[PDB]
Amino acid sequence: AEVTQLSNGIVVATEHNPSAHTASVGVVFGSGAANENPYNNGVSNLWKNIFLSKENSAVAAKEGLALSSNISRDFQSYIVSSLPGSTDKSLDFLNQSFIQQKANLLSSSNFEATKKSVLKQVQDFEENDHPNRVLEHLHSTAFQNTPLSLPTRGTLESLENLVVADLESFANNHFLNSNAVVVGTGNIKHEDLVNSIESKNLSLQTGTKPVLKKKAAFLGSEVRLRDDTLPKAWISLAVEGEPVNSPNYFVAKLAAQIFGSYNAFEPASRLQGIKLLDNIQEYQLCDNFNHFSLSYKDSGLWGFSTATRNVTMIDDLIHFTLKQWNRLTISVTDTEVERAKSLLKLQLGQLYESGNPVNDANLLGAEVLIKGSKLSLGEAFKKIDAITVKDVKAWAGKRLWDQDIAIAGTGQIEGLLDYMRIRSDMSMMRW
Amino acid sequence: PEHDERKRLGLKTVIILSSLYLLSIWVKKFKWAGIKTRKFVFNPPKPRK
Ligand SMILES: CCCCCCCCCCCCCCC(=O)O[C@H](COC(=O)CCCCCCCCCCCC)COP(=O)(O)O
Repeated sequence: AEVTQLSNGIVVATEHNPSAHTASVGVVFGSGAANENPYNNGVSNLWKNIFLSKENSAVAAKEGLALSSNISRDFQSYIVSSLPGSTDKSLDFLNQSFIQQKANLLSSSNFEATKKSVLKQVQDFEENDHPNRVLEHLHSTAFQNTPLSLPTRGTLESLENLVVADLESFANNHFLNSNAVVVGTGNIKHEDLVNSIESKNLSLQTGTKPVLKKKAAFLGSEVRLRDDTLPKAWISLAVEGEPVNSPNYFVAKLAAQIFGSYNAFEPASRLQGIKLLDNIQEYQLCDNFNHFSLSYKDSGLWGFSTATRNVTMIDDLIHFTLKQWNRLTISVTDTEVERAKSLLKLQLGQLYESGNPVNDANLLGAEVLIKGSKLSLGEAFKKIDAITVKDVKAWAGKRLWDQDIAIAGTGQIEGLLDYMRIRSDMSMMRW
Repeated sequence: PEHDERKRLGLKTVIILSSLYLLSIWVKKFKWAGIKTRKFVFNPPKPRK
């Protein structure tokens, strides 16, 4: 369980694990949805699809190879999965028709059948997936007129005005040699991957992608999409957070574990050691909530997201939650810090030590593009054990005490009050 | 006989109440800024609900 980087001109990272039964080989680029303009939006969502299109995936299934991809902010990936005695066939699939001869994939009939399939995925997303299209509007209203707000799927009219000339224009500027990391996880040695790459002269050409005119900036705002024919209400709310390679990275994750997540229909979820659950369950204010801490290379977001069916007591759920956030500055206790230490080490252990080599290839590729090297699970555990009560109160008085918020909501949100009745709840006025 | 005493307490009350009246106009316009700049877009729904 140790990571090895070795740059011969191309960065190659690999974590061997000889108790695995499969092996993944792919390439991860360092340009995501936060490297686009508002007219070619969601053009990386058309590069994932045509890699998974039916004529391209029929060729891979004839050698026992599975394809997988993922589009986010700040990175994308294209993974090829196989059996551990067959990884040399995995490099030859990435070399042909994605790197070298990538012209036959961009036909006129293969592109037109693909675009009308991506046009119906985003249309069904906009009408059915309500807790996830509200979290998208939270990024759209907090970082407006700034790169970090464009949706990773694109929009329905930015997807329609997209021709085949736009994809090679995106690939020429972003799929370069220095903006790239080649990953391999699972049952594969580090030295058999390096020799098999330099058994040929696998490379790319130019490097030095464009340099991202406007920086990221947080703005206090709100957006309301009321729909009275939906049976619920969904609401997200956040403040500014801690970015990647920030010195308060683990301190913001420990603070969200203090309040955690909840499900009203699970019996063991109702018995958690969270002080907010005493006010929630007396009048049954919600169905579920969850606290998060997102982090990027520019900034972050710290907050929570809920879904309720009590549409006349919405303003009590917002009042009681924002009152408990005040206690991280004034009156947090030592048994709440020690409980969140144990649960954070279990949550970090199930994300970084799962059984899917496709999952560990997106995690390894991001941390080597943005830092150059990987941080161990033993070193992250040593950092979490050294947080005190003073560090949480120093972080909380800087980041959430009397600060601006961003709100987003849909459904039966008539009982949601306006901005200044919610903004004033970010300081208890008892200290 | 209260004439000279009256106009001296009328000076203190008018100075105090004019600086309270000017500050309430500033305070009101700060708390009313989010309502005056609120926007509204209408897209007609698809018609078979
Ligand atoms: C409940 C009674 C309400 C009175 C309504 C006032 C109507 C205006 C007419 C002025 C008559 C008041 C006499 C003041 C006075 O002689 O003080 C004078 C001068 O002091 C002042 O300027 C007081 C300013 C008055 C503004 C009151 C602030 C309003 C905040 C709430 C107050 C109600 C609880 C006495 O001065 P001195 O006692 O220091 O010698």
